[PDB]
Amino acid sequence: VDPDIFNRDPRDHYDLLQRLGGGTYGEVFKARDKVSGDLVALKMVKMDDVSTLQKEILILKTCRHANIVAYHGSYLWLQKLWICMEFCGAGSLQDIYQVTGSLSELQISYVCREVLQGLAYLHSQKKIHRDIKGANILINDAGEVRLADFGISAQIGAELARRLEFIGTPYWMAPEVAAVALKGGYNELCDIWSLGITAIELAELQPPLFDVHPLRVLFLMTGYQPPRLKEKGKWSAAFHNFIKVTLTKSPKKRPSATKMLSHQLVSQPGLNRGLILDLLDKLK
Amino acid sequence: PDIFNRDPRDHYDLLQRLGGGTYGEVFKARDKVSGDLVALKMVKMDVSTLQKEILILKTCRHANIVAYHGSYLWLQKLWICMEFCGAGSLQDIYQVTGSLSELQISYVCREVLQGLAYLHSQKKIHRDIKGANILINDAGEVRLADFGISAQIGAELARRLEFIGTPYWMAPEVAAVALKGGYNELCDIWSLGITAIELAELQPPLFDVHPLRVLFLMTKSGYQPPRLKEKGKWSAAFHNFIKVTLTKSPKKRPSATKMLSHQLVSQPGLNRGLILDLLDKLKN
Ligand SMILES: CC[C@@H](N)c1cc(OC)cc2c1CN(c1cccc(-c3nncn3C(C)C)n1)C2=O
Ligand SMILES: CC[C@@H](N)c1cc(OC)cc2c1CN(c1cccc(-c3nncn3C(C)C)n1)C2=O
Repeated sequence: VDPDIFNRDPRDHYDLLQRLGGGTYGEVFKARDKVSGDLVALKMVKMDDVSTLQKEILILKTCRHANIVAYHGSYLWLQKLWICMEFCGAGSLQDIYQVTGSLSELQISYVCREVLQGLAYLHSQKKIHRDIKGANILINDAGEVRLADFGISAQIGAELARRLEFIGTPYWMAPEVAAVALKGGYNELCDIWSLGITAIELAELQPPLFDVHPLRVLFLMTGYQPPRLKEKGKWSAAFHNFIKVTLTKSPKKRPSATKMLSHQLVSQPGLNRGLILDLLDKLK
Repeated sequence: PDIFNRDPRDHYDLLQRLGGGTYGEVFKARDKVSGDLVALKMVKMDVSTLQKEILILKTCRHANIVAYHGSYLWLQKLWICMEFCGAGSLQDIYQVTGSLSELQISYVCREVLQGLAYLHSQKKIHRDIKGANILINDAGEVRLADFGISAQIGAELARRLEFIGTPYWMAPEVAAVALKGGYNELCDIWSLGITAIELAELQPPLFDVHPLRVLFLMTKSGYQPPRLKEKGKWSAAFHNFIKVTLTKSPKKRPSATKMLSHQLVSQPGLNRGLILDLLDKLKN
């Protein structure tokens, strides 16, 4: 729900062209603007506590950065909410590497730079993505990089707000319990770790431990040694160092997104959309 | 699975509404066959929370934890049958008798620590230690009650855990909060320290301060753990007990078993006779 919501059928302004797939929740459709012919992405969510959707919309609406999917408005019609966003012609990095195979170090370097620019902006607004992965990093026809799917971020923000509201009397509560109730058990630096895992996923086609049961992975991480790239000789010492510092086990010692932007791997002068246009030609 | 699908009034006569807990209403009831009194908690009946609460009570076999006799499901009402505690809660008692003596508080703290050491040995956390949740029977015995908060937290943790998806990109601190929350069983030791102050002063510290502000006060780096108001009224052993149970850093906070060897609660003259004395004052 939103004060700027369009209380109208989205088919008044758009032609639905094809179903693309789901996100954390909702189904995304490729649509075409009836007036300009411009393509958009429409995420349809069936409708309940509307708190998560209100937060998702607020997150998208208050973002004005090139590395974050552009938000064009939402429609409420027949108990379906449609969130209209920027369309990304090549899909996610996962749609691409599943066909093309491993990305080169330069292509990964450019993607990490673009994601870090988007993360530095999000963290500057006190926002946390919490779901950084290849499937949530979209590529348009121009080789440009966009962060998408704030569903997890919205669920966490709504859950935190719902928790403070029903926490009751805190007079017997221990300080560590009061701290988790107000700020959760972590901060925005979790996004820097997820980006390092994503760099390994782009290089190896899977995140570390993918073949291990999700619950067993949670227990292993909770003596845990941060993952490393498999083939040392395939990558430069700069890429190995990038993985090392992004995957700093202690968040306190983990560098911020702005600090990571001056790391040699992502501050190289030859990084641009042309590296991704090369990958898209390989997909063709 | 062992819930009795029948009306509890077949076996019990409802005598009086006593009051509510975290959820539900507690009634004083009489066994039709033996004339023995029981406590029946009625809850209007997602059943995840009630399932965990019954499981917590059913798997406890310790004298300092209120006895569980079974549950009834009838006419969309769940009745949890438990041991009746003739004197009620310590809050019901101190609201009539006034402040408890140091020896009476020492015995209550010993009994609660024995119950906590047992709960923590089964990987359980009370999370709601306070005077209202410490019950006293006619024999002056001490029983921990109301696992409603513990059940809500356990159900919430299992619900978010089942609907979190792939954790392969999650930072270790995010995986830790997903598996064990942002704190451990040592939160119960802090709550016991606050409860000891509540028994001594009739209110927990900061009782008159807004609940949300109290949360902020504790999160601050300069937060000082509470102390007893009248220093000259209590022994240095009671002051030290408050000092170590209210250790700000949960890492430095002693366990329940370690606290059981503290001078205050290891005194040889601590027995139910101290509460029987308190109950004779109540009889007047
Ligand atoms: C799952 C379909 C995906 N494989 C795919 C394939 C594709 O092929 C041409 C194009 C697109 C997408 C996604 N997408 C988009 C755009 C804007 C927002 C969102 C978004 N907002 N919330 C969740 N999402 C996405 C991340 C689920 N998505 C596209 O433009
Ligand atoms: C609110 C009534 C209280 N003032 C009171 C007054 C009283 O007067 C003689 C007797 C009793 C109680 C409580 N109670 C009992 C017993 C067993 C379990 C539970 C229980 N299980 N889950 C939550 N509870 C309670 C703690 C909320 N309660 C008694 O036997």
